[PDB]
Amino acid sequence: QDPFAGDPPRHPGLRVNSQKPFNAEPPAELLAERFLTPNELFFTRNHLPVPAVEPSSYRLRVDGPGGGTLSLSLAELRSRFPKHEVTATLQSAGNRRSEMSRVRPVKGLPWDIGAISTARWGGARLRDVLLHAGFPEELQGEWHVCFEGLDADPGGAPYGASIPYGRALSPAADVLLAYEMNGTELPRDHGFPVRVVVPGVVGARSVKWLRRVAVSPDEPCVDWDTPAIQELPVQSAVTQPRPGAAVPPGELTVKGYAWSGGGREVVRVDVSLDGGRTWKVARLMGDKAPPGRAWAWALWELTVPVEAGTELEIVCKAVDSSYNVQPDSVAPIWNLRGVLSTAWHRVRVSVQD
Amino acid sequence: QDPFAGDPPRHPGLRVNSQKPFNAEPPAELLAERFLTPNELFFTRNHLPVPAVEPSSYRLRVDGPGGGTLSLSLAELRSRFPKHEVTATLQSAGNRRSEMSRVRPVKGLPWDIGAISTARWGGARLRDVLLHAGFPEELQGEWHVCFEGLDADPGGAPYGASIPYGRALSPAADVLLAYEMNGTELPRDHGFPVRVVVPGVVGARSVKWLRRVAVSPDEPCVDWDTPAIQELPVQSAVTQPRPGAAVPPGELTVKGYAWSGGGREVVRVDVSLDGGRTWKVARLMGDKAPPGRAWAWALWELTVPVEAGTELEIVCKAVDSSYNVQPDSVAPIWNLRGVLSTAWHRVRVSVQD
Ligand SMILES: Nc1nc2c(c(=O)[nH]1)N[C@H]1C(S)=C(S)[C@@H](COP(=O)(O)O)O[C@H]1N2
Ligand SMILES: Nc1nc2c(c(=O)[nH]1)N[C@H]1C(S)=C(S)[C@@H](COP(=O)(O)O)O[C@H]1N2
Ligand code: MOM
Ligand code: MOM
Repeated sequence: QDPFAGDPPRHPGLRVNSQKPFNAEPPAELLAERFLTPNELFFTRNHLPVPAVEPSSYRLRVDGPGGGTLSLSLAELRSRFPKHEVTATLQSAGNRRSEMSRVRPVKGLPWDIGAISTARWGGARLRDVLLHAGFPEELQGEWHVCFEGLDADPGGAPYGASIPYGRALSPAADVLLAYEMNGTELPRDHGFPVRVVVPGVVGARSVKWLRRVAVSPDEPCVDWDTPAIQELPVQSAVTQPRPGAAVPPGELTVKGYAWSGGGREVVRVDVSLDGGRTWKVARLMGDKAPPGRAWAWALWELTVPVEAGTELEIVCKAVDSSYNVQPDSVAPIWNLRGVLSTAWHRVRVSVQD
Repeated sequence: QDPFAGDPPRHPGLRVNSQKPFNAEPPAELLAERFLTPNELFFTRNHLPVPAVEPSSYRLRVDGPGGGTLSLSLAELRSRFPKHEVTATLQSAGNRRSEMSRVRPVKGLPWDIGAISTARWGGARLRDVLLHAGFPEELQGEWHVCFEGLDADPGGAPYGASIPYGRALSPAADVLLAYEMNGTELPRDHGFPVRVVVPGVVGARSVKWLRRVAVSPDEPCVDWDTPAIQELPVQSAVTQPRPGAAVPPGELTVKGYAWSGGGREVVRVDVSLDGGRTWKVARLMGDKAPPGRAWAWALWELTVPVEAGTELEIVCKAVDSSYNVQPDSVAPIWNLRGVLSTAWHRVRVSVQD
């Protein structure tokens, strides 16, 4: 009777926004504690019940107008294409939706600051699979690559998303058919046995439980948005301390994350303790990625003296390697879907006497 | 842990398309057996958990630019406005979606032919409530009336829908704030204590568990579609016999329903037994409504001789009082959302030897 009966167990203490389907984020106090988010804490966004996949009979279908159909086993995907490792942060379009909900009610799961997580993904390059199928580096005209999941709507339509053909074929874009996550088998909640990972691009495009790759001209495989969000803008949030905390006087360590879409590196994080009147530069920690390939977040921290009996409004904002900035307030960027919530994050705390 | 824990019990033997949220239709064999669908069989379409409403503290808010705020109790809605009774058929936008799914996979609950049901609704006229609030018969410019339900998205947004101001204020449009269904209290699944009923218009606009009525100019209250389907076209379906049935030779009684949007009366139902090559006119049964106020379906039947050992393809189509017709096939009207499935219904049966 329960369509979600076969869903996997999860780590206790996740912040669960929806049980069926399962949508949850790590608690903020753990989010910035490790550069790579442990698989058990990695935020989970499921539209549907989690597919149960027998690994030996699993086949990935690859097709398209000038290709020729492949039916690839998991063994074949592991052995016939060189394995690549890409460290990439996935962020939901609705990350920080609850801050937008606070201004005016929205539609969608009220994610806090934790609909974002980072892993080292291992797999075959989509580029290598598509070239093997007979697709060329370049096609005359505008084309896309569509991905279908094994999870399907009751009406029949599988979860699907697409990316431009140029991104799918680019050596530098690092698009993976990932079968490995942080050194181990892809967990069920994260797309076992195979997912697409599209670095620098909204999480929605990294299709889990992959069943079909299809090449198609721009104008069947359907992207669920039926323009559509691809790259995301600059994002940052304070994960320590937490809203409403009472902190002891003396030194305070403020920590958080920052990230930008499209492989743009975070080059600076500014932190304020007085609601954005004065700023100090945070120390950044990251993987120092190649130019235009900064797929992973920067974790940041700043240790600052705080005075007994005062009130703090901690604010952070980031700048990327193309010198993009964040908007300063939520109200002007508000939208009914509560997506693209990237205004300066503000956290109010009191300093104890 | 379960957001649907407080949902009401339902009649067993409904065709359940979704348990949580609850979406179900009566079985086809019972659908056309009564002109008024029993409350327990009336199709149910819920987006969310069913609100639990204590009736004495319930208040309906009525507001808008040139109105002045009302807070109406259930007692007040029953006593201060003349009660009207309107027999109206509600039909889901996705009625007969499964036939569209068969052509090509769609998104949405795969309703069969039963996402349609008819009741005699009792309540206050929306027109009378709005006039009482100080709204005039006519407003200069384009305006709408928005309805919000007590059921809200996790992001905060209540279920909502709107109708043009002209329809809300028209004496002939029969828009009701209904507190009565087929002579009894509105059941929980059908909007207890108060729902809007918008006759002649897609079911989505008849907002259940009503909390707010708001008048607003065309360009806050949000219609969930964020043009939007209002009136529906001609519809018909065969409910007896059922697909795949083996019927005895001799006489066969074919039965079904027909309906058209906007208060347009069904004036004819044609029935074929040979896939649409030859047709006979069915006998119609209905409430013989006033011109332009045919809110309720027509039930139809035809008794025809059938020959032992033959194969039948039973088809029906209807014509309304404005001489609108149904399209003949699903493929040309197919759409990803699987709505407006109104092609000629075809049912294959075998005649026994
Ligand atoms: N097949 C499938 N792929 C999917 C989804 C889904 O529901 N089904 N959710 C998408 C969305 S909206 C997001 S944000 C990411 C989340 O990936 P994660 O659950 O591994 O964090 O998966 C994407 N890929
Ligand atoms: N508040 C509220 N009203 C609502 C809905 C809902 O989910 N919430 N569903 C709508 C839709 S899409 C339909 S088809 C009808 C169905 O009404 P019924 O469940 O009484 O048949 O209710 C409409 N009114
Ligand atoms: O819905 Mo996804 O981009 O979290
Ligand atoms: O979704 Mo409604 O018009 O059944």
